[PDB]
Amino acid sequence: MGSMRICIFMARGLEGCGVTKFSLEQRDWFIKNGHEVTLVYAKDKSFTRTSSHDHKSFSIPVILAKEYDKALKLVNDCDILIINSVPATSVQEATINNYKKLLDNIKPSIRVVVYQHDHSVLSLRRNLGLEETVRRADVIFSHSDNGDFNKVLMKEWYPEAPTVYNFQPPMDIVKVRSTYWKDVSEINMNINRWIGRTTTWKGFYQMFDFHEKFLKPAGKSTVMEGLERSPAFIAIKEKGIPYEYYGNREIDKMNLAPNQPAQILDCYINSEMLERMSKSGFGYQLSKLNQKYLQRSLEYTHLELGACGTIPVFWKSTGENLKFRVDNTPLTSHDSGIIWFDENDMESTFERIKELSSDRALYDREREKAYEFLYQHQDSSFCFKEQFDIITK
Amino acid sequence: MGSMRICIFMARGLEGCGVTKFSLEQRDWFIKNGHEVTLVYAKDKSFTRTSSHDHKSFSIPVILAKEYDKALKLVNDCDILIINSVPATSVQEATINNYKKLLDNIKPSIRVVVYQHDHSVLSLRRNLGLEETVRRADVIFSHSDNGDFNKVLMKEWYPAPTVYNFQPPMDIVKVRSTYWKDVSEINMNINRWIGRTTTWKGFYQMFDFHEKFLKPAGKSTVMEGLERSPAFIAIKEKGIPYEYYGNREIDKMNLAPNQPAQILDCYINSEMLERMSKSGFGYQLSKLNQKYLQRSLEYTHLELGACGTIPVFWKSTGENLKFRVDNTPLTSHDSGIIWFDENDMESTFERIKELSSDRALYDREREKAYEFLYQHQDSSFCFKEQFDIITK
DNA sequence: GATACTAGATAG
DNA sequence: CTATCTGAGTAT
Ligand SMILES: O=c1ccn([C@@H]2O[C@H](COP(=O)(O)OP(=O)(O)O)[C@@H](O)[C@H]2O)c(=O)[nH]1
Ligand SMILES: O=c1ccn([C@@H]2O[C@H](COP(=O)(O)OP(=O)(O)O)[C@@H](O)[C@H]2O)c(=O)[nH]1
Ligand SMILES: [Cl-]
Repeated sequence: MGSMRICIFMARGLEGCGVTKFSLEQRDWFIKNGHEVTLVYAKDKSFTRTSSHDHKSFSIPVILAKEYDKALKLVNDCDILIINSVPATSVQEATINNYKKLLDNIKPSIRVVVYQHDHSVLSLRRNLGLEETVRRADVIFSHSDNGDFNKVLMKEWYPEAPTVYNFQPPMDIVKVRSTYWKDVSEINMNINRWIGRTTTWKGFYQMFDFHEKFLKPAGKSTVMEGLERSPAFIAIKEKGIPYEYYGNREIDKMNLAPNQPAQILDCYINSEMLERMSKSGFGYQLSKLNQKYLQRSLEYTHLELGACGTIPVFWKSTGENLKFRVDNTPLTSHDSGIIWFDENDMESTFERIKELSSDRALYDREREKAYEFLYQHQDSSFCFKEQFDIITK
Repeated sequence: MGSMRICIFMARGLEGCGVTKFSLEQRDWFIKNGHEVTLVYAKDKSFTRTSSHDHKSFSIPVILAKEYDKALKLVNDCDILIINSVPATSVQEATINNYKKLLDNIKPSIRVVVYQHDHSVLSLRRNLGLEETVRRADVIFSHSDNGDFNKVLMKEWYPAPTVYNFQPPMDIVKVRSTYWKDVSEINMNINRWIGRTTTWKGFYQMFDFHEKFLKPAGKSTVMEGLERSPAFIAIKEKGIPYEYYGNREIDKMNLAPNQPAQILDCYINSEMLERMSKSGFGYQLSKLNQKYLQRSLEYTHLELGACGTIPVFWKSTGENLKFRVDNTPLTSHDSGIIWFDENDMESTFERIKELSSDRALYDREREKAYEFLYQHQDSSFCFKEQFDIITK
């Protein structure tokens, strides 16, 4: 096949999280493969993390609620329209109304591709127009065959077509490495860095646990990145938990020294973090996702850890519930390097951390296999090729 | 008596229901009679209806688990400590535990009054540390001499002491002078039911009614209070037609005739009484068993006749509930209330037309409602009755 | 069964 | 925490 013009549409806005990251990585790949790519997003709703990713140079903001004409032209200008998000249940009638409008005036030639990115129904039920989007769509992707998308909504709308293929949010792992990788001689093995967001399932509570019980009592330092301000702290606070908060402006005032509680950081720049991470001894990404929602998809923050040369420390459960991209075997059942964080036998998890904190050689060996495991499981070189073939089939 | 400091303590935390209403009504009566009051409540467990009543401006929350000092400072600062509830069984050790340490460190000079607002044994067991409290109480109330508390549990702990009876008093008078609209704004066709998602709050019976009569006759029905708690899976599974509006969408309530019953979950007490004082009729069929019934009505009951609407109470009930004055079955009076009979549901719909036609006969029946209820459970009569027992 | 009475997950 | 959502469990 030849070259096609792809329009990557984010109708929910640019949230600066997985959906933004995915859109971006998706952009870089079509481009890297000889394809014209525009990236449109609804500016109608504004988001906190609108600067975590570098995109202000090519993203094309539009305001459904007024610039309908502008939007209508953009979307109708391509061979493939990829929809990664839809308006949120908080936008004004105009916005949503005009978005439903766009779905009706797409040249029937164009090939609409919907990517459902959320898992739980609590999330899906916060969308507006998702049905008009799915109906008009020609190809549909989701994270799990057993997720609330394929199982709940999909059968709701269609009491009985169409085929919802599977996908994994790819990342050009090779590139992040050749940009942030470091020499083990430069990695403070004492810095334990967790990244995610103030959402119970990303597993920030457990990080706190693992610090007050093993990390801190060993002279180690813990930095928890990405916890936006939220009432969820109300809980954290008088739940009896010490920590120190830093605005992304106070990042240089963190106490990365011993016998110090959890150093927090509300929001961050992908790149800035990767850098910080690359010189970190152990990154922790502890999403404890429900098994109904897991299949082949690791989150971007899983990919970034192994990507920049730090020992990945993911949630044991998740590794058990995810199947490798090649042989389709469990993740936990591989010599990846991945220190599987054991919520129960934590002590055991801490032992493997100390075993590598002192053996620099072992380290490199563990992170090399980890880099390669993940690279093999969900790198953009494979995942987008697997998807593109589905779309163009 | 004179002037004393009162500390109304809600150990289970603010549940926003009757027990939460009782405390506020109690606080209002004490203050009104000039007694310094402070309303403490254990934050160790949050409940959804924490907005039903306004209290955010005075109530004082406490974390029994991490702020024990603060707690003990609060209960020992008063002459009479009133405990209306205890911690739940779902709480963590540090709570139930510190709650007890409290009970044991309460000055011996403070008079501890305990109000047991529960009925069944289930309920009388879904609480922790009750025994420690009852044992510490200088005074103990309950809703019925023939309940599970006096019979089952009391005899259990004490095979000494006395358990006086009481009623949950409300300022019927204060709620009139604010919501009691003019019979020229009372949309006779509206039928509002109050209570919550539990079989004995007669909600199943409502639906039936809006079906065998209300819906037919072109009327409309709204039932406020139905929370989508697990008890709701019963409504859905029994397949009943209803439309569910929250409080941000109370407006979009299709009020027009020929409609299913309009359900509204956890509502505001001030808003409810409002609409209810502009509504044709107020239903409340608390079909509570008799053993638990003795003289106590529910605030949902006393709030209907209070906002000048036509009170529809579950017949069975009024028959077991004795009148505060002569102690005679309620129902045998000219209460001005419709004794909703699940059996002769039509007869009930009759007295409803009979009174929803003559907009002059309606205004004269609700005037018997208010007075009869005022004489049975008003703050001035009851809290004076309770203050005496407490101070004896 | 009949009948009566009664919370874990997650997004913002 | 507060809000929207979903679909049994308990006891006799
Ligand atoms: O404050 C933040 C939060 C997240 N991210 C990045 O946004 C992506 C989020 O992807 P993932 O799917 O792991 O997170 P989720 O979208 O599920 O929140 C990752 O590249 C993060 O490093 C960021 O740059 N700053
Ligand atoms: O969603 C609700 C439910 C109830 N109530 C009020 O809470 C009290 C409940 O008293 P009652 O004893 O009738 O009910 P229960 O205590 O059994 O919940 C009454 O004043 C109701 O008006 C309220 O404000 N909002
Ligand atoms: Cl994603």
